[PDB]
Amino acid sequence: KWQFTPHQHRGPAEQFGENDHIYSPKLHNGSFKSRGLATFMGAPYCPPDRHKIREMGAKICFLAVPWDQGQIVRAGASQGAAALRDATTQYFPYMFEYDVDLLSFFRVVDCGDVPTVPGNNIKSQEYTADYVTECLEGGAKVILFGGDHSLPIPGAKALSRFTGSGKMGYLHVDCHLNAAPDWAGNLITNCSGAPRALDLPNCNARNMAHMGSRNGLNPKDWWDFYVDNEIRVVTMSEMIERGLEVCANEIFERVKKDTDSLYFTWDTDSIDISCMPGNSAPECYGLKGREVIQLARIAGRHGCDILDIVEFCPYFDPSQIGAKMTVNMIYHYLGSRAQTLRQQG
Amino acid sequence: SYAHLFSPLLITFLRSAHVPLNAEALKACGAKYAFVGVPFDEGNIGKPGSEDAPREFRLITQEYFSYWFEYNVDLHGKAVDCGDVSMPKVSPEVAHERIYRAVREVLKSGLIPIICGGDRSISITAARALSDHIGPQKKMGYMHFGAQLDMADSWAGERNLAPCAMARITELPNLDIRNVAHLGARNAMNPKDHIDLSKERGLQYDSMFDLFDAGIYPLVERSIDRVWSGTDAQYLGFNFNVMDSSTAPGVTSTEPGGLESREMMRIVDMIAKRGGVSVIDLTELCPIFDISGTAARLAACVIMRLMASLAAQDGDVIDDKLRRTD
Amino acid sequence: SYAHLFSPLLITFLRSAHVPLNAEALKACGAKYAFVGVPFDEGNIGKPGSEDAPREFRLITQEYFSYWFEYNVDLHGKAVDCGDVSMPKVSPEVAHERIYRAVREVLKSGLIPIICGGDRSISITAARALSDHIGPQKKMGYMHFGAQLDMADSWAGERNLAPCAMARITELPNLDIRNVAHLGARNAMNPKDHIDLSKERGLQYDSMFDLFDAGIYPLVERSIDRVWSGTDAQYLGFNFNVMDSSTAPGVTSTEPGGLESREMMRIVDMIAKRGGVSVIDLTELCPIFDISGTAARLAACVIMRLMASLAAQDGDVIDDKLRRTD
Ligand SMILES: [Zn+2]
Repeated sequence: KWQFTPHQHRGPAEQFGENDHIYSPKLHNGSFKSRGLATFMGAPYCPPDRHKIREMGAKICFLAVPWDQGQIVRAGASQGAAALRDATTQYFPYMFEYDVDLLSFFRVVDCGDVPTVPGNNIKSQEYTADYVTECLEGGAKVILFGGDHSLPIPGAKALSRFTGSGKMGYLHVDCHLNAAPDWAGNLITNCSGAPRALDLPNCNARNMAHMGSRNGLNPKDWWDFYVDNEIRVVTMSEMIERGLEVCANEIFERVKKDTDSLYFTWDTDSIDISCMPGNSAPECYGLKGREVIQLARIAGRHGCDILDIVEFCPYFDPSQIGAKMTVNMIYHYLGSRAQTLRQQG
Repeated sequence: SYAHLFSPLLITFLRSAHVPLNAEALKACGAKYAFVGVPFDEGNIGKPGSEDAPREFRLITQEYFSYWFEYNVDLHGKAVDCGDVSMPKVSPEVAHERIYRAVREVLKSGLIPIICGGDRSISITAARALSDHIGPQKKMGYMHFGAQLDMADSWAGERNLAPCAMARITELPNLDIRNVAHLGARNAMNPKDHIDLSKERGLQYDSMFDLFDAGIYPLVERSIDRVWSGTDAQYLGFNFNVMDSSTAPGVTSTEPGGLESREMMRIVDMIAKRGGVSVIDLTELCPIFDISGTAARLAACVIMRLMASLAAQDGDVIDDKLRRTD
Repeated sequence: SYAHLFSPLLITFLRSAHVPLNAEALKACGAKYAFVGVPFDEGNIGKPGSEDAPREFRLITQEYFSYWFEYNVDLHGKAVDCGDVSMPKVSPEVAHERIYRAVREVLKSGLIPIICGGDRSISITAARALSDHIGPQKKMGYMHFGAQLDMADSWAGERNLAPCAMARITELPNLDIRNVAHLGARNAMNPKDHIDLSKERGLQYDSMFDLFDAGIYPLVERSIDRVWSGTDAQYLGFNFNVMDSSTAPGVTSTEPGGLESREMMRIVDMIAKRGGVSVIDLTELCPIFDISGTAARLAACVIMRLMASLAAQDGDVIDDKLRRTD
């Protein structure tokens, strides 16, 4: 069931060593120069189906959600998952910073993409929730890769349903406050992740938080949402003044306190435009490169049930910097998660 | 109506109204700032592109909303846009004459000119305009951010190209050298005579290395005090090559080892604490060299945040209790 | 004449003179450094493009003035350009033999080679050339900045490709492991066998995480001391993927969460305090991935600032009393 070829290539120069994927390639160059038929991390493909996932014993499902027609700004995020997958060919699945083989530790699988129905945000978001449900019911935690910032609407819906009578936290890291009650009447655009989460029956204001906001793409009602519902916001300014570790640790304690599950949506426009030009609405005065990795590390120490990463648009980046930053956001989350689990026995 | 503060139910700075470059129209329109485009580059001895900056900068500003939640300020109505100073080509004498007239004309209105170049030599004439506006019995101060001192007494036989700009500005008779700041100079585009003239005239520039050595903000605060203390008018100018290359690629002459955007945003707040400014310039944006409009966006956020921080200082804030359901 | 110090009235490094790869000619020319282009990319295991780096790097350096006011040093005359090593395509062993002979020849002159790739495997051969040059009775030190350890004993069955570079360099017989430094290693392009082989040999690498936990400079100092204290010659190399992606996009394998421009410029000064270097290399610039030349321009500034800082340490400064219009 759960099988992959180290360094990808089959045929006459196939490698078969059980740990060959954490070492320098032996018979050939693997996919470091030419991508071939690369999955995320070179992991096994596994359909997003609770039976297949269960049978493989996968504990992490990577699922792309390229849907980019749920948004108010500009399309493009549909193309990000392919750049992300391609970027994973420039890395091993072994992280020396954590001494972890991510691929065998979690039995990661790539579940391919969530299908879309163009022009139909309602049905596309239903597909997304149904697909995320399979991964959860299969016994895995999930990494969801957007796609526009409508993603946490079906994402959190699915985790909420799965969590049942338990309680769920929601964390949102974004340049933008994304708390439109509606946008020109529409309740489920990329502008309403946080209000739609508060509407879930087992998601409570005391376990919700926002970090990373700044600048003037933030109508007043988006701020009023947090004031009126008593939901903590840590602005980019506060994170700089008080310090990332201090703020992040407070916020993770907040969103995990007496919860059974945590949803964490991370917009790539939280990252400074200097490190992330490839974005639907990029912004100065954001996270620096080392801070992105530190936040990922901190998130991995605390743990979440679904991590989503959204709004990466590779058409607007001529380099590999955007795609490789998104790899690192995931790989440091997982690396730190495994180190933490292992230390906990 | 306050509908524009909230999620919904002509190429001008901030989508602002146009008002002609006319003191009386400007005085009557109700705005506090007047945007003026100056697509002039005959002072530029480097790579071309600054002439398209005013258009690119306007367009970037059209993407933000007028409300700045960090400050509880709305900018709607605070600015208007006078269009561009119209210039003949290869005609530098007469270009400067027209720029001078335009800035005198805005100053006469009482509004604050936001002057967008174009190349850095336009500062010479905008500064001379403010000098003449206030006159010989008032005191001016001047602060400029950039990687180059521009302290050439002459360059290639000329006296009003961009590399002479500070050599001309520091000659203005009501600008005492002690009320002059220059922040960010670094790297090699600074010939020895630029240093020698500075030392001769007592220009206390803050080199980028001086700044980093001091933790930045303490030395900035000192140089703000020199420019704003005991002065009747203050001129503030930006070349965004003061920023690190990664942060502002689309400028005429990028330089590694500059400011981060977070440090400039704190510096804007420190300036805003003094509760006013007489002229604001930005020159040497170069949008053909820009990626995802990074430099233009950085510049737009700096200018808009300075407007918003000044409004917050003046207590000119929105009513906190307004809600979309009104 | 000193006209180049002041405001004014072949593609080569710093617009320097061409001088043949000839020990006698180089010794005579007056320069201290000799630039050697090495557009070889057949040790590259990753994305293509480094072949174009020597050209693009040279072009950026031609934009600079020669005088650095922060050091009071003039770089005019300090370098010459020996052109590119003549190398066959599809014949790496012969290419590497040509590089070897080019490097020994510059070293024979007493000038410091500045070697620009091209891929990281060229360091193997340049480092071997320095090892052999100084001989069995001398001690070498080696310091390299990069995000990758490059400690593959073998890669695809091959022994002299880029990811093998440190595995070969640390085998040089007059390079004690105690005199080796590697700074910046991070992220997942660092497989377990590179870590194992490092541990086995006692390579005391300073990972990016180790550097941040230390506030950078206290740990860099300790490693500079290991390389310079008690060695006869020192090899200094750069892969600019040691830098944060933001300030080095145009490299073979860009990496987030690394050094920023101002931190590397401080490191350069700390190195210069030791008063000499034997060889300088830079590899894996990759212009097809660059954002407005950002990486190439950071590289250029690093290299030129190291030359200037070193001259300042040596008291090779300009007469301050010198003035323009002389
Ligand atoms: Zn966003």
